[PDB]
Order: sequence, then structure tokens, then C-alpha cells
Amino acid sequence: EEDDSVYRQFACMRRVREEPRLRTALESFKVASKNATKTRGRAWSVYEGWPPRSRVRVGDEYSKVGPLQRRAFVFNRVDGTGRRREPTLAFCCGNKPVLLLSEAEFEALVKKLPWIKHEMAEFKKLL
Amino acid sequence: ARRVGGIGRRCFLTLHCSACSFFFQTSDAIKLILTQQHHILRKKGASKFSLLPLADASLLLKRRGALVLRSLHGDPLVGSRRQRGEFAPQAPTAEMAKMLNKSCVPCPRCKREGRWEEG
Amino acid sequence: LDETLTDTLLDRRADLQRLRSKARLPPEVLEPLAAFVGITRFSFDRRARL
Amino acid sequence: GRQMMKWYWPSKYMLQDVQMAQYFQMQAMRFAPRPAHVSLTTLSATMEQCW
Amino acid sequence: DALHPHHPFRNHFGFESSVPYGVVGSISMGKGRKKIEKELARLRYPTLQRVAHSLPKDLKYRESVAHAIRVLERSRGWDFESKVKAVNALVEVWNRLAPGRTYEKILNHAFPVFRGRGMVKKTRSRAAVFNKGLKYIRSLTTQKPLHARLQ
Amino acid sequence: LNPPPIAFPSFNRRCQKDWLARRAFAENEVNGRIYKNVYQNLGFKGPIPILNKVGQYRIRMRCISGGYSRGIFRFTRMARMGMLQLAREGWLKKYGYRPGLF
Amino acid sequence: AKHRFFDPLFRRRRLSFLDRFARERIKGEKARQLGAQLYVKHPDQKPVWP
Amino acid sequence: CMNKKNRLALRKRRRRMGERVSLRYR
Amino acid sequence: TRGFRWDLCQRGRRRWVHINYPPRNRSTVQMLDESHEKLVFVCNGYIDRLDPRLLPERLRKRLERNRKAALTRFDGKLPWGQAVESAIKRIHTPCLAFAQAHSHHLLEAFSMAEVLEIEKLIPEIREAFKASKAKLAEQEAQDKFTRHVSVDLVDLKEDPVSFPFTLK
Amino acid sequence: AFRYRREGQFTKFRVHFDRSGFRPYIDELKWEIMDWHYKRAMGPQMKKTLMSYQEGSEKLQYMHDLIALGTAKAKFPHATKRFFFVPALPVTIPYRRSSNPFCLLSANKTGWLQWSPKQRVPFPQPLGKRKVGGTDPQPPVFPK
Amino acid sequence: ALSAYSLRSLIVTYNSRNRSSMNATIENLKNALRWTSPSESSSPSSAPSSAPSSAPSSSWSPFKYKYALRHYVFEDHRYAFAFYDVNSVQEVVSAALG
Amino acid sequence: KKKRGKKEKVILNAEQVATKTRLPPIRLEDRITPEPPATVARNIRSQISRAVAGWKTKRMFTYRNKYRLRRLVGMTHDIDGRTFVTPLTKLQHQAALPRSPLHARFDFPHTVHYDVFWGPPQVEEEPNKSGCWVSFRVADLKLSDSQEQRLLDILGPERYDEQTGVVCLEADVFPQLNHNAAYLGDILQQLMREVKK
RNA sequence: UUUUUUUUUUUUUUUUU
RNA sequence: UAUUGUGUUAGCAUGGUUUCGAGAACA
RNA sequence: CGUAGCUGUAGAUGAAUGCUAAUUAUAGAGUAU
RNA sequence: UUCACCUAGCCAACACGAUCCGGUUGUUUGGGAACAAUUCCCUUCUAGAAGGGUAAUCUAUGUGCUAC
RNA sequence: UUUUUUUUUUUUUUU
RNA sequence: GGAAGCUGGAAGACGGAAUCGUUAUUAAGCGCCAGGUAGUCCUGGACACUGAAUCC
RNA sequence: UAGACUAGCGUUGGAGCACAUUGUUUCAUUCGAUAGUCCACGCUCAAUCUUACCAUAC
Repeated sequence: EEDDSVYRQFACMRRVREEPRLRTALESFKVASKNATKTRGRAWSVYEGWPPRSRVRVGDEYSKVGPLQRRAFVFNRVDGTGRRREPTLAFCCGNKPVLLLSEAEFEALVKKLPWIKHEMAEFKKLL
Repeated sequence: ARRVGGIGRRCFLTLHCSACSFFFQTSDAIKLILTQQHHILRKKGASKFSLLPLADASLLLKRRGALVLRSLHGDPLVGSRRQRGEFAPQAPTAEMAKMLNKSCVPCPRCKREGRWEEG
Repeated sequence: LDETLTDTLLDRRADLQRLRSKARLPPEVLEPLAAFVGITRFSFDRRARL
Repeated sequence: GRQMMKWYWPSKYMLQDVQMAQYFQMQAMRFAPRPAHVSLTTLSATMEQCW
Repeated sequence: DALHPHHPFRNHFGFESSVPYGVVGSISMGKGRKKIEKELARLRYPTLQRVAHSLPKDLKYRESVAHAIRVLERSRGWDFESKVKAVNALVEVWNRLAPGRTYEKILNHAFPVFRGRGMVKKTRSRAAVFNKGLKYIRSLTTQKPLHARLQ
Repeated sequence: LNPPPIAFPSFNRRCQKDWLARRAFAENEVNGRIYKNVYQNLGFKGPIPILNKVGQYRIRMRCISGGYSRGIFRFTRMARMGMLQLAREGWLKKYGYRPGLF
Repeated sequence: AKHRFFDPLFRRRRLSFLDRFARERIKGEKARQLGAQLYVKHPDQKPVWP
Repeated sequence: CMNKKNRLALRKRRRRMGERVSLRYR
Repeated sequence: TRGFRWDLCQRGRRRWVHINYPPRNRSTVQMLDESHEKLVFVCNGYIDRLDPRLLPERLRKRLERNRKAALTRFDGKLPWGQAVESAIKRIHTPCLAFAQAHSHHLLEAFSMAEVLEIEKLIPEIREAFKASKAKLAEQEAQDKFTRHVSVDLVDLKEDPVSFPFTLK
Repeated sequence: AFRYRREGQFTKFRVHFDRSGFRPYIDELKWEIMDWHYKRAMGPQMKKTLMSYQEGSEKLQYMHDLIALGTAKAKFPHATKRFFFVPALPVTIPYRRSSNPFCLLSANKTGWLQWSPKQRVPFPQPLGKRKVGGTDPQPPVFPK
Repeated sequence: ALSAYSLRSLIVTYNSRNRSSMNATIENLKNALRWTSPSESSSPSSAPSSAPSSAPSSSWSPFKYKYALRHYVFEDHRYAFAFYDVNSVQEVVSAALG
Repeated sequence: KKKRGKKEKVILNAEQVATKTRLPPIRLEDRITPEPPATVARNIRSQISRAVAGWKTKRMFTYRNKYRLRRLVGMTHDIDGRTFVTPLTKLQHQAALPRSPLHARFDFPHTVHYDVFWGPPQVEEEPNKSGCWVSFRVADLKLSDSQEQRLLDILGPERYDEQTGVVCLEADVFPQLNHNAAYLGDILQQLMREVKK
């Protein structure tokens, strides 16, 4: 049993009886949700703005189809936690079984480059 | 003596229809939906058109066609060895009836929309 | 034997039998019923209600 | 997750120590009063305002 | 509706009970209620609407994750804390993958309806040949006791 | 001589290793369902190597008053000798244990 | 006054080593060196407890 | 279900549920 | 007491160049200690290739039907070289590879000719690292917000059963 | 036909553990058997320390009451006994605070319970000549 | 309406692990009656619920070919009570738990 | 006698420089922490590419055939940000609650039953002690012919007894008693809203 | 029954650009 | 809520608990 | 519930059930003919 | 609960324990046998065709043969 | 039951 | 690892000799599940029906 | 006065587990010997862990 003669004569009780539609309530929720979660909402930002794999140097890197090479290969690799950032150099074909990691490893290769060059000649070249 | 359905003449594999009078086991359900694929595809409106070859009537009776039907039908009546006592298999018509009615497959007897039911 | 029969001595006493039927109502008596009707304006606790 | 954890005996190196210093403090604070009156205080000093 | 700006709704809050809580005596006497437990103590019943804030842009992935929300909230066996974490990590793994429009095309072409005579790709894969003795290969560069060479 | 004090088991490396896997699986229990959900939606069956070391099946029954991993029931959680000593010490009488019946 | 509880199984083991420490003959230098750091001090008087 | 006793039980059980399984050998 | 996995009893991805993992006359490793990964060592290479031109009419028809087709059949190659070894051409060439520190697994190998090409391209590859550093700052701001979390409801929460409401 | 003699046969061999009215018992015994040893080892030890210093024992208790409540509510003249110290031990069993008004521990507002100085009915009653484990501090000896 | 409710019935059940313990409860419950304000006290009906039992099996001394077995019987007891027209909730709920 | 012959430490060559310098591989003891969401996604991409490379199995093609069957019948999420409203929250918004204890919400008899566990202090909680159901007789409830049929159709014949003519509605989707009790009262009112149509 | 917080390759871990 | 090494020579002929094999219990 | 009773077939000289190009189910993984 | 009563008729790998011995006494990744003649054919490729080999002995248990 | 049915039986229960 | 379709010319009608024991709801047949904490036995544990004979 | 006799009835093949001869860098340390603490031993279940063994290295 509900008496409609009292709600019509008072505005305070009219609001309680009135049931706003879900559309009106949903509009306010969007604003509140964005304000609280200001530092969240985007997950994958390495979209085609820079095309994945590599963008600086592409094509004819390691495909053993012809003599000599043409260009190098450089790109970034996502860490296991998704917060760190490191470069990459190694690229065999798509899968990249071997990764050279950041320039920390590449620096040692240049230092050791002359050592191996003089050793391979006397290792098995003459036999 | 060796009747099918036991003392209570159980039937946990047949589905009744609201319209007309015709029933069939779940074995024929797979063949009916595959054969009437042209009507289903046109109702909604390549990867999507993958089962087109299976619509052939003669292909189903070949060695290749026999294996395709058996693959989809997993024989729900058969289960683990530990499913004994109160843990017994029930009628699987509940799932079959939903798919048969949602797909809007015509009945062989009379061309009608979803009219199937459990029975 | 007397040590094991201590429980029976208290039960036989008529003084303790009078206070057995006088205790506090468990909380899980009317609380479940209140939630059924869906009312958010009642408190079971007497001190908090006041 | 919670079903497999219920196995073996519990830890033994986390029992309460029998310290004499804590025994005296418990006895001293055992006879404390109960001046809560959370409900009575609210009603008190209110009837005069209505009058 | 104004009781909580972060949850604009008509009925969200209930009433608290007077049921005793805590341990009579243990190493956790001063525990009471947890940080997350206090929230449900003043609510009619828990829900799963807080998680739904951002969903994948892809239509296929949006429906797959959305359906799980309606079923998880009406299932017994999952804890309140686990429910939030289950869906929070699901939206992230889906966003780190190629769109479903491309996944189906690759799988459909690489998995035809009918098999072939050489589609297994596994040949001469005997058991008692490679990894069942015959004392042969050691995957090891530095070896003092060379067993392969000694024999 | 002196029957063991059944409240505190002796040292056992293998016994402690079994309990270690229980904690790892509980924390990773949520990740197990995510791996199955992604494959089911895409319609592809594949292995989950990460579940080998944190799988539920890695854990097996073990004797608390012991360290053997055989002859343990889910009701008593004890071996043949564990139940005999516990029952003969006068501890199951309160829990409704009448040895008169066969 | 402090009295740390210890495993009952460890109590009997402590006396076993101490009884034969200054009474019987113990062979091996490692046994004496390692045995002089677990049962030489009372559990309650130890500086660190696991 | 290795012997002819337990193995035949499965076929007979399905016969009472509204299915027909060939019987014949084993 | 059967095996755990059956994948170990199968040949994985082709390495292009076949090198004998167990060394016989290998030198001593140097450096590569702090990193503890991808050690450098010298070995002997052996290149191998197949050119299906000299095959007979009987076997060439079946071989091409499996290689140049919609999908691979029988790995797109014939069985062991029982009779095709005549057309097989292989040239010995010294090469090197890398191995894991603890795992001790082969990663890949490079030809001697390709090794010299890397030295000549040092100036070209060194300058390419500068371009990556430019985008380091730009990607930091976008990759930091890659963590979806539920909206916090508690707000240092109230006790809003009925009272308080005038307190609000 | 014996009906009462065959009672419980159905729920002995044709019932599941998770589909029956039988409740587990190992859970309760886990926390009960361990607490028995705690009261035995720490029981006599606590009483010995309390009785170590007969006189001057009430001075420490009297001074402590002047810091918590300030005013000594239990103050009495020199011609009246103050209190009697009872050797108590802490509770180790993680009991649940049930709403039972007739319970003996649900209304516990402290983490200490009294200990019986003498018992005539030992709870761990053996069924034979076997002794209780962990009740032999001194190692054994052989004739040799 | 909450004020329009009334306790129609209150089925009280017991679960005892010993014969002597169950007998003590019956005597205690009877003593609590015949003491209320109304002329006739609430007299609930009796309804036994059988006596479930359980007994696992184990092989029996180790290093044997399973020549003998030892069983461990674990009996149980149950009891159920019925109530009708419980006008006084305090004089019934308190008596049952006490 | 046996299992005692020790061996000298033969690992002393200068070549073995990369030893005892870094922590061993990941151990099972350190696996207590959970896997971050970045690593779980990486494994999916690595495995999907390997299977298509040619690593096929006899039991792999059968799984794909079953998935394609559900596509034709229309039981897939395949389409040729969003902020939705959960069904639970929608019911809360649309609910006419009573204004105080003296107001009757429903207009028909109903019985509420729930099991409450009482006893000595148990170290662990007893499960299966949070059930709540409501029963009502259809004959007593006055309704039209069309409305009466719909009541039994929505709930089905399982929740209806043909002997006495009563309908029992049970709801248990929460562990707590208070949470479950309130849930039953919300769905009950919603059922009557749709029945009368 | 309610649809959007920002975003550059054929080279989506298969192509001689 | 994990926490005091060894799943190794040495048990019938010196062993604590348990038990298989043979024999006995009457006035 | 099984051999039922009852009742059709061949009142079996020929009813042995293992071998396997191939699928059903559990499982993270049981694969190749 | 014959907790009884003799043992030329027991395990040191369930556990405690007399004496000798002390394997960074643990852990990461793997293995732990019984079954080879390769996708065999100038007749063929986006609707089915031709070849698969260790015969050495015991104990305890399911399953089969019976009428001219 | 001359407008009645249209049929084999189990290992806890009408307290 | 378990089960199923199809296919079917695996090795057996030998011996009335001999060795393992049953104190009758015994023996001989047939049918069902409870536990073994995913599947996973012809053994062990456990219930029910038909149920003959002899000088023991 | 048991076994001995009088009824019924399971076997000299093909198959599952296990002991043993012959293989093994590892094929699980073993009980008991002839009426049995001998063959699913403390295998009331071994496809990873259960697993003690060998290889490899921290």
C-alpha cells in the first residue's frame, strides 16, 4: 500500500520514489572512473605508429640467399615485466633464436674482433 | 528380455518436436545440420565457408565422410570408469536441443522454424 | 570416580536449572530474516540502535 | 588453493613466550573499569534541550 | 545515490551485523577484519562491476572477456580477491596479441579440414634410438673425462 | 624404550619439498585458468610447459608422522604405524572410536 | 625471567650428547666442534633463536 | 575393464539408456 | 618408467650449417665471465646445400610436387642420401658459434665471409644506435601506464549504515 | 530380518566421503595434541619461577597497578592479603569466537587460562603398559 | 512485513560421537522444561536419525604379503527434534543450546 | 662398504672461469611469486608460431573441427573501450524496498528456511551451512490462467511438485549467510514483475 | 535497453624492394 | 604460519614396539 | 542387475577377440606404422 | 583391542635408539631396454593404389573347446 | 477393476 | 594408458594320470560400488541373488 | 582320529604383474631358501613428482 497524496505535496520524498534511468547513471560513472584511474587505460601502445619488428632498417638482414649483407638490424625487445627497455641487434629470420641484448655485449665483440681475425687464419685455414 | 530402454523403457537419446510427429536420435542431428548448410548461411546474410564440401550427400557415405561425423559425436554415454553409482551420465539432449533450435534448421517433415524440444 | 562424576553433581542441583532457560538470544535468529525483506534501517544490537 | 595448504603440522617457532614481565602487567590491567556508555552519553544532556 | 561518488547507484550499501569475529587466543589476536574484508562487511552482497572500466577495442576480444564477468559474479568457489585478479590479468594478455581477424586466417590455412599423407611432419621418431642409451652425444663443451673419445 | 613424541616429526628433506610445491601452485592457480581460456577462445590445442613445475599433480600424499609417500589415506593422513601408535595411546576415544567391532 | 619453549624431541637429544661429553670418549674433531654450538648453551640463554 | 565380464557390462549398461550397441563378439 | 616428453626424440629447426658440437681441437675460451651468457668460441664449419637439377625423371617429378606446392609434404625433402649423395655438394669453411654458459646449448653459427662483412659495416651500424636513443624517452611515458587495475571503491571508507548521514 | 543391527551399512560401503554426514576429525586433533606438550613442559617451570622468591612478590604487582589505572582500586591495608598469584599459561589453539552464550571460551577477554596444579584423571590414558611419548628426558642405559 | 512474521517450527538436530554423551543431552533438555510461565511447557517430539558408521581398511606388520587386516571402526550418533507453535523464542532457543 | 668412496674435486682447470660467479638458474623455491602479465602473453605468441611452422599432431586437427561446428550454430564471439552495466547491479537499481518494519513488501504467504550451526568452538568452519530457500503454494496465490502457466514455465517442472502443488526457490551463490539471504529477496520480486504481463 | 581517455610497414615471429 | 644433516656398514647369534611360522591354557 | 520365463533365427563341425593408416575421453605433455 | 606366554622361524629404506664411518650430506636441466624392409611403383594429384620379423626358461590370475 | 490395468525382483529410511 | 568401428586362416577339442582343499545360506556361477585426493589392472578389501550332493 | 575316501569343479595353450638366464655408463637397495613376514616388498596403483640410481653443474 502506497499513498500518492503525500509524495505529490513534498519534493524531498519525490526524489526517492523517482528512479533515474541507467543511462543517466552510466554517464556519471565514466567521468568518475577516468578521474581515479588517470594513469591507466592504455596497454598496447607499440601499435603501427612504429611498426613492430623493426622500422629503421628492414629487408635483407640475415636471409642467407646471396653473398654479403646490405644493412644492419636494430629494434627494441619487451622485457618479461613490461617496464624495462633495452635495444636489440640480433635478427636471424623472424624467430630470432639468438639475441645479442643491449650494447653491453656488442662492445665486447669489437674488442675481441681482431683477436679472432688473427686466430682463424692459423686455426684451420692452412691445415 | 533384452529390450532397449530397460524395465522403465528409458529413452535418453531422442528429441521430440512440437510441430508434426517425428523424432530422431542425436546421431542423425549432426548429418541434418551439415546437409542443410545453405539455408543456415543465407539466413545470417574463405574462413567462414569452410564446411562447404561436407554438404555433399555422397561424400558423407565415403570413408572420409564417416570419420568426420564420428569426430564431432563424442559418444557422451561413454565416460570415465570411476563414474559409478550416483555419478551416472544424464540425458545430453539439453545441449543438443539449444543448438538445434538456435540454428533455425528446417524439419524434414514440414519446413518450419525452431520447433524442437526435449523428449 | 568422584572426579569423573563432577558434571552430574551440577546437573542434579535445582538451583542451576532455573537459569538454564534465561540467556541472550543468538545473533543468528532474526538477522537472516531482516535481510530477506531488504531493509537497511534496523540494527540487531540494542546499544547501537539507541 | 586453500585445500592443499591444509596438510602437515603447523609451525612451532612462533609460540607465546612465558615471560614474567608480561604476567604482572596482565594482572594489573585485569581490574580496569568499563566507562564506555557509548549509548547512554548520547541520550544524556539531550532531554533538557527539548524542554 | 550520493552516498559514494565512485559507485553511482540506487542500492549498494546494506547494514552491518553483530556477529562476533576474531580468534579467542592465538598469535593473531589483534587482527580483526582485513582491509578488503571491511568493505564487504557494510554491503548487502559483493559484486563484480568495479573491474569493468576498460575493455579491449577489438569486438571479438571485448565479448570474450565481458561474458566471463557475468558468470564469475554468479559462481560459488571463487574468492572475492581472486575474482578481481582473474579478470584484471585477462584484459592485459588479450591486448598483447594480434587481432582475431588475422589469427583465424592463419589457423584456417595451416589446418585444412582433411588431412594428408605427410602432414604429421614426424618421421623416424623411434624411442630406442636417440634418447634410450647408446652412450653417445654429450651436450657439453668443457669435458675433462671424455667418455665419447675414451671408448 | 620410548615411543616417539607424535606431535613433532623428525627432519626430512623430501617431506619439506612436497609442501614447497603447494605454496607455488596456490599463487599460480589464477594463471592456470588464463592459459586454458586463451587457447579455448582461439580454438587451438597447445602445451603449457610452465605448469610442469607449478602443477597441481606434482604434489602427492605423504605421511605427517613419517616421510614415506605411500600408504597414506585422506581420512587419517597417517601410515600403518602412525595410526597404530595414535590409537593405542588413548587419543581417539573422544572422537568416537570403539575398537570392539571388527 | 624468560623461558622459551622447545621441541620435546630436542630435550632428550640434548642430554644424550651432554651426558657423554665429559663422561665418555667422543671420537672425531668435527663432532666436538659442531656439537659445542647447539647443546652447550640453554635454549633460553641463547643469543639468537630460529 | 580388461576381462569379458567388466567390459561387457559397459555395453549392456548403455543398452538400458536408450542406445543400441552391436553386442556380438566380446 | 617411460620418458617425460617425446619432443626430444625429434629433429628441431634446421641450423642451415651443420657443425659437430663435440670439439676435438678447440682452443681455450677467453673473457665472457661477468655476463655469464653466450660464450664465444671458434670451431670448424661445414656448409651443405641441395640443388634439384641433376635428379632423374622418376624422382624429380615427385620431389618438385612436394617442395613447390601449397603445403609442405614429408618436410619437403627426400629421405637419407642413399642414392642422391652424388648430386650433394658441400664445401668446408671454418666458422664459429656461441653457447650458453650454464645450459651449454648451441644458438647459431656464422660463415667466415659474413664475419668480415660485419667489420666493414662497423661505421654504418654504430650510427644506427643513436636513432634508437631518440625514441627512448617517447616510449617511456606510453609504456608506463600498461597496467590495468580495478577502480578503488574504499576512499578511506565511511561507516554509512544510516547514521552517519548528517555528518556528510 | 535384523534392521537395527545393520544400521549404517549403506553409508559405510556405498557412500562418498564428500557426500555423507560424516565430518573430519584430523583437523581438531592437529591443534589439540600439540597443546598438551606445551602445558606439560611449561607447567612445572612456571610454578617454580613464581615460588622462587616467596617474600616481596606483591611489591611488583602493586607498583604496576599505579601506571595502568593510576589509582589502586584493589588497595588494602597492611593487615589484609592483596592477592594470590595463580600459574597460568597462554592459549595456542586458534579457536573461533562463536556466538554461543553457553560456551566456556567464547566469552574469553584475555589470553591466559588457569592450569590445574594436580589431576587425578589423566586424559592420555594408555590401553596397556605402553608409556606416553616424549616423557623421558634422561636418556636410557643398558647393562653392557 | 517483519512484525507479521512468526516462528512456525524449529527443527533441532544433534550429532554426538558417544552413547553416554547423547544420553546426557536428553536428561539436560528435560530438566530445562516444566519451569516456564505457561501451564504446559513446550514438549518437542522425538525423531531418531539412525547411526552412521565408517571403517577404513589397511594392510597388516609391514613386509607382509597381505595375510591379515586391521580395521578401525568409527561409529556416530544422531538425534532430531521437532517444534510447533513456538510462541516463546527465549524459553526454547536458550533451553536447546543449554 | 658401499656408497662411501669419495671423489676429489676435479673442477680446477683455468678454462672453467665461468663457474661459481652467478646465481644458479631459477629454483622451485623462488617460484612462489606470481608470473607478471607481460610474460604470460609472450608465451602465447611463441607457441602459436611453432605449431603453424609444421609441428602438427594427429589429435590437433580434431580439436579445430569441433570449434568450427559451434560457429555455424551461432555460439561464438566472432563478429563479421566500453562501460557496460553488470546484471547484478541492474537489479539493485530497480528494487522497491520497504520504508520501515510495519510495511508489508509482499502480498502472499511465504516461508523462509535456513540452517544455523551451533556447538562448541570449532577450529574450522563447517561448510554447507549457508542455504536459503523460499516456498509458496500456487493454489493460494490468486492469478489469471495465462499468468499461472508462465510461473511454472520459467522455473520449470523441477522446482514444482505435482502432488501438493508448491514451488520452492533456492538460491545459494555466496559463502556468507547474510549475503545469500538478501540475494533471494531481490530475485523473488523481479520474478513477479515479469510474470504479470 | 544501450555503444570513444592517446597511436606511421605485406614485412601479423615465411620471402631476393 | 616449513626448519637442527646422513633412504649408510650392523637385527635369526646382544634390541624397544609390531608380527609371520610351531606348541600350550583342565580341579 | 545378471543367468529370467516367454519367443524368432543355423537341432553352430565355422564363434578362439590378439594383430592394426586411426579415431573416442582425462591430463601441461601419452607422440611416430 | 587373550596389553598375556616360549621362541635356533623378522625390517638398520615408517620412526627412535648403543658403536664405526662423514659423499658443498642439497639443487637446475635429462635419461631409466624387450615392436626397422626409408613417403616401396615414367600406372597420379586440390574427389585415396601395390612393402613393415626378438621364434630362450618358471610362479600366481582373469577368458575359451563339449551334440555327427 | 464388465469405461480397472496393460505388468519381473536388490544391498539405509514412512521414527 | 582405457574403450570402440572395420578387417579376421596365431597354432586350442590334449586328458579321465596327477598336485593344490571345502567343518552347508559352506562349494559352484552370475551382477554392483567404496577408497586409492586428473586418467590408471585380471590382485586385495566389501555387499546382494540362483544355489546341488556325500560314508566326513 | 583331521590328512585318506565319497560329490562339484578350476590346469600341460594364447594373454596382465612379478622373481630369474641373456643386454646395461642407470635398468630399484631388497625378503625367504622345501608348505611361505618369496612373485602388486614398507608397488592401497611407477605416463614428469613419488625415485633412493646415472649423466651433467652451482
